[PDB]
Amino acid sequence: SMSVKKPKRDDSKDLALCSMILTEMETHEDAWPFLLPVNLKLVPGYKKVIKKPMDFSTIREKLSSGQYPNLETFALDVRLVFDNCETFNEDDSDIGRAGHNMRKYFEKKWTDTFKV
Repeated sequence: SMSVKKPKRDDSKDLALCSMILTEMETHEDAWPFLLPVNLKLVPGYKKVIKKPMDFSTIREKLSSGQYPNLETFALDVRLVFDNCETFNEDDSDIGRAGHNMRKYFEKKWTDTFKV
């Protein structure tokens, strides 16, 4: 509260570290469905169904232009990518499987990098 401050973690490296994690996501062999925005003009249903589209290139742009206030807002956008993927793709599909794989991959890196 006012004049009662918790000790908080050192956050000076967070931007660099999130960039590192995003780079590893971008270079993962199963990243291909998530590298660019879904084409809302070529993919029926997507615009109406998916209220907040997100992809790695958009996250990269937001990261590079100071649009994430903190690391948690970054993680929210990464998770949004995979939540959108689950919404629109069957688990037993190539893209569906890719999304589950990439979520698992991210969350381990998240824990290992920041959950000390």
